[PDB]
Amino acid sequence: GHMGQIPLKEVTFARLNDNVRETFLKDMCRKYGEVEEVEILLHPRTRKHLGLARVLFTSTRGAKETVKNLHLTSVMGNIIHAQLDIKGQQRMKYYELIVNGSYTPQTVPT
Repeated sequence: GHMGQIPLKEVTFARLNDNVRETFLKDMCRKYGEVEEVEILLHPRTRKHLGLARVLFTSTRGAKETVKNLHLTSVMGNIIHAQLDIKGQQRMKYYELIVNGSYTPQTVPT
């Protein structure tokens, strides 16, 4: 890939339906790229799904294609947000807004 200052291989998801956990994310992302790692973010005290996830791909092409196919796509009844993210910078902003701010998993501003 040529667009980033570093390779763009990691996707941040937000507003995931709380049934979309590690196995689902792997099952659905592997249709769009080679998946290396999946992580869902949980509330620090309740351990509940924040609707946030990280998916790391083998190539930048897999990450771009996942974003193209899944951004603004409805998956078990919720519209997903999916974008390339460097070092979880946007992911951790969403984490703070839900966990320590007034927002919820389905209302976090992206």
